[PDB]
Amino acid sequence: AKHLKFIARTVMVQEGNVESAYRTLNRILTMDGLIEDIKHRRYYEKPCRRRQRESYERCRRIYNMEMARKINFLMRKNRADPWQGC
Amino acid sequence: RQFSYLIENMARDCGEYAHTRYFRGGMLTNARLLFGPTVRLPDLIIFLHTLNNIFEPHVAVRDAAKMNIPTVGI
Amino acid sequence: ATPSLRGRLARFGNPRKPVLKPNKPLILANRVGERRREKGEATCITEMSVMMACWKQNEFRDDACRKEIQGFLDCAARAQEARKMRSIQETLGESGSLLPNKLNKLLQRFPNKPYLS
Amino acid sequence: PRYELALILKAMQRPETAATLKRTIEALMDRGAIVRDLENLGERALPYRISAHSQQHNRGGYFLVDFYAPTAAVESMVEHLSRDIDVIRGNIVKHPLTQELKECEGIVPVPLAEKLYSTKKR
Amino acid sequence: REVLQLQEEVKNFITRENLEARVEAALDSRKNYNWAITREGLVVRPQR
Amino acid sequence: YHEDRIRAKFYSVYGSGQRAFDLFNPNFKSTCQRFVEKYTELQKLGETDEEKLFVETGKALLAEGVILRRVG
Amino acid sequence: SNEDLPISMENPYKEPLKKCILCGKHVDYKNVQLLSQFVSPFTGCIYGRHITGLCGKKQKEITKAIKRAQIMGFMPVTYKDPAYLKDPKVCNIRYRE
Amino acid sequence: KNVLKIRRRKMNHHKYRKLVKKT
Amino acid sequence: DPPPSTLLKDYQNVPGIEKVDDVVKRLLSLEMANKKEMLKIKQEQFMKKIVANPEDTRSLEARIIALSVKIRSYEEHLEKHRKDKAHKRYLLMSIDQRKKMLKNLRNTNYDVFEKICWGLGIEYTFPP
Amino acid sequence: TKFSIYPPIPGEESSLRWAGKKFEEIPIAHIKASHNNTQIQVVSASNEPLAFASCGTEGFRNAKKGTGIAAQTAGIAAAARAKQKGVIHIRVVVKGLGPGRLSAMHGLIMGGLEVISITDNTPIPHXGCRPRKARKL
RNA sequence: AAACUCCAGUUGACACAAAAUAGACUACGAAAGUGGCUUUAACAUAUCUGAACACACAAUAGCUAAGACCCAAACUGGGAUUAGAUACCCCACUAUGCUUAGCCCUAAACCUCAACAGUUAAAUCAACAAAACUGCUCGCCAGAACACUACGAGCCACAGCUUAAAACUCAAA
Ligand code: FES
Ligand SMILES: [K+]
Ligand SMILES: [K+]
Ligand SMILES: [Mg+2]
Ligand SMILES: [Mg+2]
Ligand SMILES: [Mg+2]
Ligand SMILES: [Mg+2]
Ligand SMILES: [Mg+2]
Ligand SMILES: [Mg+2]
Ligand SMILES: [Mg+2]
Ligand SMILES: [Mg+2]
Ligand SMILES: [Mg+2]
Ligand SMILES: [Mg+2]
Ligand SMILES: [Mg+2]
Ligand SMILES: [Mg+2]
Ligand SMILES: [Mg+2]
Ligand SMILES: [Mg+2]
Ligand SMILES: [Mg+2]
Ligand SMILES: [Mg+2]
Ligand SMILES: [Mg+2]
Ligand SMILES: [Mg+2]
Ligand SMILES: [Mg+2]
Ligand SMILES: [Mg+2]
Repeated sequence: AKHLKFIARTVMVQEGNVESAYRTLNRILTMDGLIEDIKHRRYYEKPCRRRQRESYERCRRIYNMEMARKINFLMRKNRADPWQGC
Repeated sequence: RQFSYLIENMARDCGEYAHTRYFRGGMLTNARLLFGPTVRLPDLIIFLHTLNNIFEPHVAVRDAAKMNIPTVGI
Repeated sequence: ATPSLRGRLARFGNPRKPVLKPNKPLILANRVGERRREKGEATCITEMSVMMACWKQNEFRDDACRKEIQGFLDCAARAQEARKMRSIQETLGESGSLLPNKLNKLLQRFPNKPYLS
Repeated sequence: PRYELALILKAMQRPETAATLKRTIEALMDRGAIVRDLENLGERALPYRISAHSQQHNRGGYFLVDFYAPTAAVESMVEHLSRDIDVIRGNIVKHPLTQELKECEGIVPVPLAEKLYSTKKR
Repeated sequence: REVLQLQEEVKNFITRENLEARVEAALDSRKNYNWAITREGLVVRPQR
Repeated sequence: YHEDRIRAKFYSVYGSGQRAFDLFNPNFKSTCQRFVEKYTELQKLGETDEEKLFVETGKALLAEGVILRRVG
Repeated sequence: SNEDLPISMENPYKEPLKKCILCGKHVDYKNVQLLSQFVSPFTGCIYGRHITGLCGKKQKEITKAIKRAQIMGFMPVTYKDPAYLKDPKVCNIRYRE
Repeated sequence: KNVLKIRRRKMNHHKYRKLVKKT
Repeated sequence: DPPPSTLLKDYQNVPGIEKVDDVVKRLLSLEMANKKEMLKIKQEQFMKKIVANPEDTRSLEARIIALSVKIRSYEEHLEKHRKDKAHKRYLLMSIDQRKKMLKNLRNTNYDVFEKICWGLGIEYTFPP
Repeated sequence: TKFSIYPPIPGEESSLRWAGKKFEEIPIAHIKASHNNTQIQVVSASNEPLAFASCGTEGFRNAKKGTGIAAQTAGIAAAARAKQKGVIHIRVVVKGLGPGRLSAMHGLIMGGLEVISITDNTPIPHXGCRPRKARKL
């Protein structure tokens, strides 16, 4: 309200490509967490429920990041079998 | 499996036996059924690798002990 | 960097209250989730209204709206092939690093060992 | 203790700005403060619009006053700045140079936690 | 050593005698606390 | 080993030699090992300073024709 | 006994601990140029330490400095001050494809 | 665990509170 | 309380502190310091007045004096903060821990126990 | 010069122009994308209303207002009334995550207006009023 | 559908309400709790255990008195749904949530895992969960149900809280 306008969350359109500008803006708002924040602010999330959600989301990140680390570690072994027939 | 061919040849050359393939359940503890009532089991099992291809002990290590067969193993 | 798990779970020896309350043990499975689908959304509606917009102005006379109709007709044909091509792309596995069944055979060869042998 | 007064003043001409600083530094001295230095950070556009004393402000003069004062002077000074119509926003903080930064050896890596679950077969 | 360093600084403190002179001297000068850091950990002072 | 201290400094000062390790030859000697052997010889001659015993060693090898390109 | 036996000592090849880009440097709330390097250009959101690469000690100092500077009248809250958009990019985040 | 013991106590307390209100 | 002009415990024994400018004396006095610095001066006064060795801080006497200074600070805090339940607990716990110190000092050194009670103004009471 | 997605800052000297008008002078299309209805108002850079169109003003009612095609129709209507007043280039400021968030922008383009920038102004309280309780379904 | 059209959108002015991001951090406090900014005061114990006979605390809801009031919201009213709908869904609004001063003293107040010291040695180990134990101390427990009940006593509590049985019944829980 008291800040300057047309600086925050503003993406310029290039060559009239409004589809790509909107995707960039939506990608910006998502990466900064605003979309999930706005979605979670439509109905009050009580603190017990918010604490449960944060735990679930934090445990999911740990599992997903560790599973991703193992996939990248083993991907070199996806090469053809060197000892085919034995 | 890098050495399956090498080991299979060494066994034939020395006049002995090699099992470098997937080890089926009961080759030793159920040998009479799989081969016949008069099948003679090995008197000595030599492990050049004691682990299977999932980094666990080869099942034949336990099954050799069950049948009271001495094992040599690297 | 994976978030820390030191002092996060309720355990003997951990004085603080637990940071995390996982309903499942934090142990990597030997499989990954299936290649899920994106729930379909209606297509070509932008072309649909150009056809229907001209219909209203020209009293639903096709002759006047031939160009707007050919647009919607072509858009629907492309979406019917694009959907079918999407299925072929799914089998190819180009989008993903590996197919879930090809990525699970690889995990079958290096299974997580949460126990002692 | 040693404090740092972050002072945003109404954008004014040099004569009225000098009178405000003198009137503000004298208020500090009247409360027992020992003023150490006065630094001008320059006039600039505010990061957002600030309403103060029935006026809207978009520019201000940023000044710092380094001083020592008894602990009882802070509360009394904050009240003084609230009534000065030429002050947009004034904050008194403990001087950052008093807090000495401890030495840092670097980033100690955190190993993946072990023995979180029994080794029984599941 | 801290009392010696502090005893010299007190010479440059503001007093009711030099207050008007120190105010005008401040209005003529500019102090800049801005500087940036790089991916290599190097400070990039402002262009002034 | 005691020489590991000399090896850590040599790799820091001069880096890994552009000459390639040949781990198949059981008697291979790298530039670092050649440096360590000279460093050990000069220590046995009575020199005990560390920073001085390290600079004199580099000179000896340069005299022998060895290439020692300082990393920095 | 024997000269060739291993000897007990500390790892001579151990690498020095890594340091954050702000290790050993003072973080002041008045240095808005520095603080602006750790907020989102579009939303003003403070970047997490996984984006800034800072240690816990400096991630806290930067956070506390930003919050102080914002409400004291030194730093905008809803966007990065455009004056600082051309400063060195020290954070690991890309918003354009 | 199931909540069958909690449920027994739940009904007892409900009926008691209701009895007190009635009398 | 010690006068505000009192120097800090750290700067009282530096050579030449009596010949420095008055401004420098104000900056090294209690007036320009937090209350915790005034409590360090109060602890020092009690030590010289009561304990035989004012430099031994691990004796049961010094602990009773150190804790007695904390107890008085809690009372002054609570005089202005009467709904601060956290510090009310610290006060009540500290009073109980001094009584446990006084009990053990009374059992071990009665002559010193009497000097501690007179010096600090403590009226020892036997529990009910 | 390379393209900058960051808008030109007022008071600085930019070279970008649209029909000889600076960024600060381009009219603004305010799109309110609610969960049920989309509202579009085109105002001048001096905050003078030029055109307004909502899904309800285009004859949609109840759940039909909360559709993408309903917002697209509102965009075309606002674009038509705005073009008559001399509007070609507009700055779009969309607040809300409703279904007509993107569709309303398409209608503005199909109606003859050129979008030079997109701004999100969805209200996000930083701690604010307590929202209504969660619905059981 | 009802409701509102002194309604909606733009802009400016704009709080005794609540505190995005940081936080992938895991810190503080005895616990309850504590994540906007500044300052002030400030975080017991130089052995450990230890009060249900005491003292001081204790989320939320609630009571009493005086204020504030954006938003939310038991109850209630209307709309819809339904065989019914004293619900779930929609709208409006109050107690209440907030401040001040007193009360009330309860939570799945549970991380259902006591404080202090120590061990990984084995005879590891019902099962599951969050591996198995040693020393020492306090607290507590002894089939289910009756029973977070009755009676007694205490209490600013009066449809309350704490302490807390028995008879009858079952062969299980
Ligand atoms: S790593 Fe040293 S302060 Fe960050
Ligand atoms: K906040
Ligand atoms: K629990
Ligand atoms: Mg223990
Ligand atoms: Mg569970
Ligand atoms: Mg269950
Ligand atoms: Mg019952
Ligand atoms: Mg359901
Ligand atoms: Mg109606
Ligand atoms: Mg105790
Ligand atoms: Mg107790
Ligand atoms: Mg309570
Ligand atoms: Mg209340
Ligand atoms: Mg309301
Ligand atoms: Mg009703
Ligand atoms: Mg109300
Ligand atoms: Mg409040
Ligand atoms: Mg709790
Ligand atoms: Mg319990
Ligand atoms: Mg206990
Ligand atoms: Mg109860
Ligand atoms: Mg009762
Ligand atoms: Mg009774």
